[PDB]
Amino acid sequence: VSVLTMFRYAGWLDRLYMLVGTLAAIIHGVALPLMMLIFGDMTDSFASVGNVSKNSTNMSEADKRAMFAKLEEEMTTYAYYYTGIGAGVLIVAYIQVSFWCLAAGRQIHKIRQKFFHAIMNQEIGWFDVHDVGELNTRLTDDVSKINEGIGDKIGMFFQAMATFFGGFIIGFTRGWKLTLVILAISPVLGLSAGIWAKILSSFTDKELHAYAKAGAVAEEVLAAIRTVIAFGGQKKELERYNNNLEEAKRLGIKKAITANISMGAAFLLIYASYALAFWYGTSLVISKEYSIGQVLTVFFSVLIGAFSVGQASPNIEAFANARGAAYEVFKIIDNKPSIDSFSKSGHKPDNIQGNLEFKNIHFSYPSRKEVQILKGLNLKVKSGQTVALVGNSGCGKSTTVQLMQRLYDPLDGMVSIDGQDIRTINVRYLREIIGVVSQEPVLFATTIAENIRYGREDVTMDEIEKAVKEANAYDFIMKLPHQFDTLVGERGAQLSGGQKQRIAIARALVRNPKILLLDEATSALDTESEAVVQAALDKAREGRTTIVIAHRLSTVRNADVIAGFDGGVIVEQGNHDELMREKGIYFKLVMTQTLDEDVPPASFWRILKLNSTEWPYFVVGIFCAIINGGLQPAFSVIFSKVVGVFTNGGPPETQRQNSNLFSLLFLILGIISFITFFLQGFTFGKAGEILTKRLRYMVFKSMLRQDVSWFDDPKNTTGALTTRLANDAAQVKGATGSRLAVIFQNIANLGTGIIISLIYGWQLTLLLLAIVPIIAIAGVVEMKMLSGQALKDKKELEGSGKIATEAIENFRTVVSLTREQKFETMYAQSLQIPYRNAMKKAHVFGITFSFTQAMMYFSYAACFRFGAYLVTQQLMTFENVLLVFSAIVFGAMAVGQVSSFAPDYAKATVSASHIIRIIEKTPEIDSYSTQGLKPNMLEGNVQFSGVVFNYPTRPSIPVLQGLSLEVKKGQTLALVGSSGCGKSTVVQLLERFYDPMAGSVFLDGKEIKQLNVQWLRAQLGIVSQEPILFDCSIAENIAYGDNSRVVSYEEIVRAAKEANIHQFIDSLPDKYNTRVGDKGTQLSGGQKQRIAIARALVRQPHILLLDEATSALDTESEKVVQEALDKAREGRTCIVIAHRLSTIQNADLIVVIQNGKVKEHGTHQQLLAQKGIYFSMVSVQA
Repeated sequence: VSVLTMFRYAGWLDRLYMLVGTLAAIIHGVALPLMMLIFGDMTDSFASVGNVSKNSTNMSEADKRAMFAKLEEEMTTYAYYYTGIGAGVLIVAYIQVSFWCLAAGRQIHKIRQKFFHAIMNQEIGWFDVHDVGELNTRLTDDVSKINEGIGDKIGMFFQAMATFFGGFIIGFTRGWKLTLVILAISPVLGLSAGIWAKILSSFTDKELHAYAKAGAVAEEVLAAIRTVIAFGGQKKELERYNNNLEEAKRLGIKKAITANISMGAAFLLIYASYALAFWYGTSLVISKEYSIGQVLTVFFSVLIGAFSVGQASPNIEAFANARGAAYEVFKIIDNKPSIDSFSKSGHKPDNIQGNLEFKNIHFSYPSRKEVQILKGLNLKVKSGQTVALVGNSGCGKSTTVQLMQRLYDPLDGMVSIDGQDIRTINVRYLREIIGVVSQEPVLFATTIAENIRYGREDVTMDEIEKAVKEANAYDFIMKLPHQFDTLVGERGAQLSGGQKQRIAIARALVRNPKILLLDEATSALDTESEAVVQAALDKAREGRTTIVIAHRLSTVRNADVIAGFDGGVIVEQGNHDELMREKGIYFKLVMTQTLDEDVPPASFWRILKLNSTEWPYFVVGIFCAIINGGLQPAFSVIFSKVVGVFTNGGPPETQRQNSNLFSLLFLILGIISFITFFLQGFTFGKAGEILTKRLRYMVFKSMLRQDVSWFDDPKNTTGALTTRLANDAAQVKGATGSRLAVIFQNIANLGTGIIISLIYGWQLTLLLLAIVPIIAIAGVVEMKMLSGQALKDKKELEGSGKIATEAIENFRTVVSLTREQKFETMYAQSLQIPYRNAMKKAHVFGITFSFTQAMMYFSYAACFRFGAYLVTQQLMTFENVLLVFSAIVFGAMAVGQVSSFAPDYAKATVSASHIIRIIEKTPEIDSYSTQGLKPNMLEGNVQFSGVVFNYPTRPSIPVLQGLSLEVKKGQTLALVGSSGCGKSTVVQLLERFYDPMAGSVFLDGKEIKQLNVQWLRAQLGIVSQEPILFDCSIAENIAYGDNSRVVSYEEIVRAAKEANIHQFIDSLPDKYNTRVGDKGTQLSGGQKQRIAIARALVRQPHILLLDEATSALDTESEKVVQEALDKAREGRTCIVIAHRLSTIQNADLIVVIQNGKVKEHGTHQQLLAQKGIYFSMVSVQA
């Protein structure tokens, strides 16, 4: 595979830098065990000096002089080891970053410019395959990955290995026993982590299967939310959603449980291996002699080396992902896959004029989603003629024009322009002679001068002047401030669409074509702009060959030959009259034309407020983070005391202390950490669990208690709500997991470290905080400079992609052809600034990482440097020195955890905000109870007075304006409107989905405003235009149970008997108690609409609301439903809406509502005697 070789087109200096980066990376990684190699020689001599001090007990005069002089003489050489490596890691750092920038910069910039060229030079192919807009997003997002993949990540890979494999060499040579053991634990640790990954993967899918069910309930309810309201089953659908929530939590705790075993047992396996390494290391000294203390510290480096392999792995995956995404479309980048269509190199005779002769053309759909869409074609058009084409479709004329170009090639036939065919003619030349006036209005981001200037870059203002005057575009340019030089921002804002087309026409006048293909250039226009544009088209011909497609019979009257087509194959030819005489296509046309979510305020710890309210105890948990925090240094303290008694003293007692301490290194760490780790796991697990319940519960009830623009907006979509229930509840589990974790690292460095610092001699304390806050600050401040270059980089690429998205959204740019290379020139400069900036961040990023390694050696140097010196003369001990080194590594793990928890606090605050805004509510439907609860408080006499309505979307124009009606008890109020949508809205405002803005509605004198929600659906029944079932048994479907409804077998039988759906139910096994499949996808509309009626009469309505109860039905399906309605009705008030008149032919009071305004109203036979609006509608049925 070739992912940098051929990929970089084997660039000379690209290959050059690639070896230089590897070489500098080896020698960076080797150095790291080489520093610790130094720590071991320095450990040896000091022990040996100290050994001699303890064995004397008489000398301590001469020993105070010379032995310590020697340690100071070695210390100066040591200093130069640490410095020498220090200078080395600096230089070589800068080297590894150049790879990250300098190499990649000239490359991506090269890949991009040839890529952008290869799309225009392959013409059609790129446009065919996938979808532009979405296509150019992923690609500009992909080009940044390439930089990451050929960036220093490879260099970090080689570095990682140089520390592993290169370390292990020196470990292994200089002694083979401790190595053997250190390799022996490598598969045990790898076996365990492989069970881990299997547990993770398995339990995730299980959780998902649970939460799918909860999602599946959430999907249908929220989509169906108005419907679920209408039957009053809010509280029920809620109760089912709680069952699914019950399952998703029991799988929740087991996942948290098993995870806590993995994480616990993992630190156990670390501490075990670590103790076993040290123990076998000691048994070879005391009773034997195998280590002086040099190799022991180096074997510790072989343990650092394996941890490097684990850090390497993300670069490997970062590369895997860089490669795989680029390399698939790299195949498409290299070569032209269409060599059929090309923009470049041909040859023309230089033809003056062109007579089009089309001989035997047959061609298929360009996307091959239909085969053969032209059955033949013989067309001979000479110059001086105007041929008009007409059809049965608009598509087959567009096809001939697309073929006419070199955009597609005709499978059979050839179009001969002059003597030349369509492949002995040059592409560049083909375009210049071919004018196109298309229907879509030209888009541009720039001034009117530049827009002519894309036409030819050789155009003089004199030619600009004659152009616009002849295209009658010379009006608007004067009107606009700044004349021709007026900016048009966006993609049109200054100019209107008709004016856009005029400019394009003026643009073609500078081309001087001798072919014009006019595709609806005088259609889909106002009467005024048709006449203007027509004139321009008339003056642009002076004897040109043209082919005109229009839907205007006047322009097809001036064509010399009009040609009939069946939608792709020619049938008729001759003048206008000959066709009209045949009664052809031309004549056919003649007769045909005769809330606010993602606002700025954000959460300020409302997370822990909302969390704590629903928490009662678990204070032992919080306490456990503190003692498990402080548990971490002790492992190091014990370790310090180990090597301390291991160095000094003779053979008697040393074995016993090492054994004693070994058992202690186990019991204090391994045994306790597992216990306490699992207490903290029990706490943030059960917290994140019970939060998942309350949060999802208290949302879903709030969703039923609120209405209007919390799901009636296209950014509050149903899916978007379900997605919220997912992400927020998943997230809070990680939110609670981060708190105890932060307390753990707080005490772990700061807290205990101070306590450890007090038993120091406090020169060491001083020396230590000249390191720790600074190494921390170098790591946080690195991240602040990093992200600053990253922001500006994203910003740069915005402007470069933005002028790119203009070209690619236009397929029609290849038609000019000229402006392909002109655009890429403008790209080259636009892309030149981020290139130069890439060179700027090489030095900056170079220096940052350089200082970062500069602080590592500077730390170790000054640690041991100042750690000895004055101190050795007086009193100095092995202890406190590894505890300093431990405190150093504490400064690292702090930063690492904190930058990690920086986006957790973010995504949590956002989710905590979503949950707050929902609860704030807008409540027109909530729950209520205000009504008297008497069936004497209704007549069924619904008054409507000055009632206005407009959708929750405000620029929709009210469709009820000044409406007042009345309908008395036991009369059907029909409604019919040949304009508007004033039909459905009446039924809706009465259902109170959306409260009328003004006017009032009374149902007898009791206003809509004060109606209890519950009582409202106990006097109302609805038959929707879409009936929808829930996945539940059929008996629960015929009548759904509320808490105030009794459903019984006998009742739903009677219900099915009236509903005439009992026919199908009888034939289904078990009658009413059956369930088949899922939802209502098994059962036809007709069966379902019967079930919706059957649901209604449960509530015992006195007012029936029929939303299309006689539409979406045909033949018998209509009749059988109507029978079910007719029996359903007991002399009840009804609102029957639809524009179909069928059951309006017995409607007691027929109302013609025009746009909120009633025209005629009244009995059928009276209205039928009128010759007005109602009757006219009746006449036009016949």
